[PDB]
Amino acid sequence: NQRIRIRLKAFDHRLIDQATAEIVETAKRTGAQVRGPIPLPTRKERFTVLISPHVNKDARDQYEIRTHLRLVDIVEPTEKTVDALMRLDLAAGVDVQISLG
Amino acid sequence: AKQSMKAREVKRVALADKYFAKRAELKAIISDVNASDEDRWNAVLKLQTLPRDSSPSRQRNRCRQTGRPHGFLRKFGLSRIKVREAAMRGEIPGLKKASW
Amino acid sequence: ENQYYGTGRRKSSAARVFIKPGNGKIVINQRSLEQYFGRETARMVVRQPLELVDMVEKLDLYITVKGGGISGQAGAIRHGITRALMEYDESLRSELRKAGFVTRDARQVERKKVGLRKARRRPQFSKR
Amino acid sequence: ARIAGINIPDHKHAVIALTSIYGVGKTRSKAILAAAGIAEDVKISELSEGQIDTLRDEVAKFVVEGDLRREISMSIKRLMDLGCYRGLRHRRGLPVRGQRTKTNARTRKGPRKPI
Amino acid sequence: PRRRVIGQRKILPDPKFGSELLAKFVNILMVDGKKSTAESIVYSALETLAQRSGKSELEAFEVALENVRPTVEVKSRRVGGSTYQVPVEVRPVRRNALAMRWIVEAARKRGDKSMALRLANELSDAAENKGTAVKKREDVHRMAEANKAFAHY
Amino acid sequence: GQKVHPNGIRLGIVKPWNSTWFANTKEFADNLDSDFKVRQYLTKELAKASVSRIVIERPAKSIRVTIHTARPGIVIGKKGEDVEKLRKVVADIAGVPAQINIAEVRKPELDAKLVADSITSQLERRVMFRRAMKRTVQNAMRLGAKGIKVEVSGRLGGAEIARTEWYREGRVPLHTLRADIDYNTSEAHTTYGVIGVKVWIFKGEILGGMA
Amino acid sequence: PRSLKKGPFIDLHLLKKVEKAVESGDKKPLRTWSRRSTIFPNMIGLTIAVHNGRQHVPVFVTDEMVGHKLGEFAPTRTYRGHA
RNA sequence: AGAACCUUACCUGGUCUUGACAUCCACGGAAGUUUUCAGAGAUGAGAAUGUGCCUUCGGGAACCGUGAGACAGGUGCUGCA
RNA sequence: CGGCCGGGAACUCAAAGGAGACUGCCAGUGAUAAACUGGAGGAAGGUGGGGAUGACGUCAAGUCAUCAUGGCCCUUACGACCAGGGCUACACACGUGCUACAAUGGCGCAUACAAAGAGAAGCGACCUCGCGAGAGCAAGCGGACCUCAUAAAGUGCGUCGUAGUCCGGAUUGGAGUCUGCAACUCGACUCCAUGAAGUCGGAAUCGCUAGUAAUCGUGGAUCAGAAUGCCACGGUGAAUACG
Ligand SMILES: [Mg+2]
Ligand SMILES: [Mg+2]
Ligand SMILES: [Mg+2]
Ligand SMILES: [Mg+2]
Ligand SMILES: [Mg+2]
Ligand SMILES: [Mg+2]
Ligand SMILES: [Mg+2]
Ligand SMILES: [Mg+2]
Ligand SMILES: [Mg+2]
Ligand SMILES: [Mg+2]
Ligand SMILES: [Mg+2]
Ligand SMILES: [Mg+2]
Ligand SMILES: [Mg+2]
Ligand SMILES: [Mg+2]
Ligand SMILES: [Mg+2]
Ligand SMILES: [Mg+2]
Ligand SMILES: [Mg+2]
Ligand SMILES: [Mg+2]
Ligand SMILES: [Mg+2]
Ligand SMILES: [Mg+2]
Ligand SMILES: [Mg+2]
Ligand SMILES: [Mg+2]
Ligand SMILES: [Mg+2]
Ligand SMILES: [Mg+2]
Ligand SMILES: [Mg+2]
Ligand SMILES: [Mg+2]
Ligand SMILES: [Mg+2]
Ligand SMILES: [Mg+2]
Ligand SMILES: [Mg+2]
Ligand SMILES: [Mg+2]
Ligand SMILES: [Mg+2]
Ligand SMILES: [Mg+2]
Repeated sequence: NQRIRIRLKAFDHRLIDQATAEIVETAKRTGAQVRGPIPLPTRKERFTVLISPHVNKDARDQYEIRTHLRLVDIVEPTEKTVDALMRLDLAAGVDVQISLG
Repeated sequence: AKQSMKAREVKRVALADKYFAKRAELKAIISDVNASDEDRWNAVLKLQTLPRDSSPSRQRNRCRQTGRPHGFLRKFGLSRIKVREAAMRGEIPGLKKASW
Repeated sequence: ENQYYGTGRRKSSAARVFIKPGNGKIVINQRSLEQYFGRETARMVVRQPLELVDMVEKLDLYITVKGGGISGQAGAIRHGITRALMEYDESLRSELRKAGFVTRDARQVERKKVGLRKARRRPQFSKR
Repeated sequence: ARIAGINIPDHKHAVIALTSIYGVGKTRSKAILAAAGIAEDVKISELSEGQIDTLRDEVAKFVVEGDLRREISMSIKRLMDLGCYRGLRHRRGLPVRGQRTKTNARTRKGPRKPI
Repeated sequence: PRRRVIGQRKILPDPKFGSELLAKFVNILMVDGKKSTAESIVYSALETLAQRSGKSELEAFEVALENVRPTVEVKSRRVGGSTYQVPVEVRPVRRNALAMRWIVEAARKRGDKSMALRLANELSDAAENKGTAVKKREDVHRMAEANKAFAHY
Repeated sequence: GQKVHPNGIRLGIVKPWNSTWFANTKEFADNLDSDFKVRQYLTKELAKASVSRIVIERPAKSIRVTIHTARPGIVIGKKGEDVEKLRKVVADIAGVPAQINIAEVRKPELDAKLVADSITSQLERRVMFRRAMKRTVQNAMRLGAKGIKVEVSGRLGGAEIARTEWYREGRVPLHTLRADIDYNTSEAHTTYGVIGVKVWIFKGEILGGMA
Repeated sequence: PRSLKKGPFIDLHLLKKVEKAVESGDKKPLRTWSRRSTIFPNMIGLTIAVHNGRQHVPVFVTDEMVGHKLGEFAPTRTYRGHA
């Protein structure tokens, strides 16, 4: 059976690692073998905006939206493991994309 | 900006989506390499007949909360001032003052 | 043998140095030192640590480097060789420290700052 | 040393020496030399007249000198007589390709004259 | 500065001869951080200078520096309402720095075809005391001896 | 001079975001626009319900709005009717289905937004600015604020020339990032223009952070 | 310049006006606001009043004008000197 | 943090007046889609295609047009309210 | 003969959590002090480097044209729609940048080393055609995977030999490509041809204390197309501080 990969994306480090811990621990408990987590490189957008409504070109604010990525690979899935994963709900605002094979 | 300007933007978007297919096909036949020259001429004439505002290059992005025609940011859809306001109020998720 | 290993970093460069006793061969990134460093200053900088320990011709060092440029990679290699030699003996500490090769130069490019055309250069000021 | 009336320098590598001709740039000079079959580096010295005559044929292919000057002047005259905007700009001695005129147009306006 | 706390920037000896004087000379000749080309020019100039002179590989350089080294210079000073020119003795580090700077200037202000040739000819002329840098040193010393009367202030 | 927004500088350190969801570039702006519309509607509809904070989360293809208010009974209505109508119209605004939760703020006098709203309402309802701001600090310190500062500004009492005045009790360290400083603002539209009121409330420091 | 593969541009309204006028031999100046249309050989001899933004200026189309734009024969800025 | 048109706030000329943009009221038609002509376009004349959804079958909702009003609209002045 | 593929979690790296640096130790100075200088050890030594952070207040500073608002003013018009023009003019002055004035260089050939980012009405590979801008077909990629995307300066070899030049690229004519309803006023880029001024710049004046100045390339926002500006990334990398 092909392994199932779970890519978790979030704007928070602690929240994404909490969800990842939940997933990996569940997988270990339900008799699955899991090769994770892998901390993939985190994107960091940047934005620079004038804070002065008129002129004052040198007054600026730089902001950032850091996007964290975690990869959990579950090799050799079982129906029991998959059902446990299904019935486990993850913290909101954390995106999860599942690639299959 | 003026309510009339914002309404004008809405009208332009409406027309642009309305004539998308015709604009695309007419442009295709106009620029087709192996096309009848007479057909290409007819297609050019039809494209000229089509409404000006239908063109998707005649619409300008404007701040979705005020309408400011300058300083737009596609990521948020707002201008600099409103972006700063929302960022401080913590309504834009993830946005934070950063230093490196 | 023991393949005494040392990592070295300079500017934005990273070099992994493996030391093994034998001849005095230096292969960098599957290339020779002469081919890799057309700059004789860089070649001398890579030679420096082996000369001070005086164990140059008796050690074969393989080095793999990434990042930075000529001088950054040369410095990373030198620092890695210092650490690997330390791994090899640990007696050399006094000599290499007194030479100054053990320290990891922390100098880095400063970030471009708002209002300044460069890291510290400011736009020309007209009085009137 | 004589190509369409010009005294090609006899001490400069051929292609660069051939660049002297009004109408033969470096690209056309290379093209002419390659078509004739002469090395670019060899100067006019050590070039027999026969090679010079082959170069004369190759140069004769291109429109160079008085004829080219004539073509350029006649094109400008055509624009001016036609009465177009470009003609008006060529008649007022101001930038004709849409460069700014409020300042930094001295190349066309000529050296500055005070008020 | 105001705090009067300055730490000298340690330099590294030149790779070929191991002379900090040569390293400083290379730095002074450098432009736009092109150390590779400045070091190449300095090495070539030293080679041709050694051949021309007929001496060791660093002693000609030392002779030229000895001949262009200034002992004293003038500092503008305002002591008693008068704009005095006080001749001050310069410390040896500044002596060497000024000597090298003048040599590089004189070389850059020559007519020869290449920088290595200009530097070699300038070093030879300085060694024989007939060049621009040595003329500048003599002018400075003459100016100082002229106003020796204001040595205190 | 000009000072950084306290909540803005402290976001991610000791303060949570009001909006907490993930979205790719294809829908980030749409989510922000829907958020703005929903918050505007809810704030106006609940202007008289003492709403302190509207937290919008976007679980999957749904939107959960949590309204922090000091008057839960008014917002809820008899057996949930008012919550139901608010949800039914928030679902319209958002497009996706909506759910509404209500969080009571136990001690409103320690809430910056509620304090600012009270002061603004009093000013519009014709009260002495000094009396109003002094009364809010006293109440805040009574309820136990580690520190509080109120700043009223602009044509106080109908004066022709606008002036700024501010009271401050306790300690309000605005340069200490680990400090918990709940800051908010309000504008009073009175017969002689807009009067701005800024309120800082310092309620202790946070060492572990916990973001 | 406009790409060769697309052809020379002309506005349909001007095309139709010139076609009708040339076929019927009319000599009334064609009052047009299209300064972007290209002068085609079929228009030679006709008088076209191209708008400069204030008033239409008559231009007698001629053989030498083929290929140019109509707008290139209607200066829009009046410059008569500073001093 | 980016004027060919659009932006656009300026000028010429052509146009509209409860209005480009809203809430309310009444009447009449689902909207919508396809083509012809006049005009620079804005709009005007038309023509085919058009009977959507709840429907307590009383009719409603959305949508469009018409008509009168309250009102809309103002990038118009005062940053010395 | 490519980490490519079996294979290994060693190493670079990728994040997340922690340790570490505090005049802590030694010697000297100093008032039995604060504090300062030097040394050891250490990756770093005295705020290790850089940034965010801007007290009470001054300038009735700037913004009624982002927005909100009091008072005023218009209501078949100072409101609204459309096409063309203008914001791009040009005798002149001031400010900010780019390019050079050459040989520490120009041109030609071969060759090496980065970092940080962006991408779905998007980035667009390979192959074919075009001198070139690009075109046709079209893989892959919501991306440590695919593309943008060959970094340049450097190094090696040749030539140029101090010229207004094989420096300089302005201007200008012809012919083109792309975006776009449409490049005349008024785009960008390509090719061919022309090769202005300029040979280091008065009084005066600006920036900068180290990975800084200087020099060389790269990316992004805005954007159908349109940076020598703005914001970021790295490569090479100094002089001086007596006072
Ligand atoms: Mg990415
Ligand atoms: Mg408005
Ligand atoms: Mg646009
Ligand atoms: Mg030490
Ligand atoms: Mg221009
Ligand atoms: Mg500030
Ligand atoms: Mg315009
Ligand atoms: Mg009018
Ligand atoms: Mg003011
Ligand atoms: Mg104000
Ligand atoms: Mg004022
Ligand atoms: Mg006034
Ligand atoms: Mg120490
Ligand atoms: Mg501080
Ligand atoms: Mg008005
Ligand atoms: Mg217009
Ligand atoms: Mg302008
Ligand atoms: Mg420059
Ligand atoms: Mg050369
Ligand atoms: Mg060049
Ligand atoms: Mg590139
Ligand atoms: Mg080279
Ligand atoms: Mg050249
Ligand atoms: Mg050329
Ligand atoms: Mg001259
Ligand atoms: Mg010269
Ligand atoms: Mg210079
Ligand atoms: Mg300093
Ligand atoms: Mg640059
Ligand atoms: Mg971009
Ligand atoms: Mg662009
Ligand atoms: Mg840099």
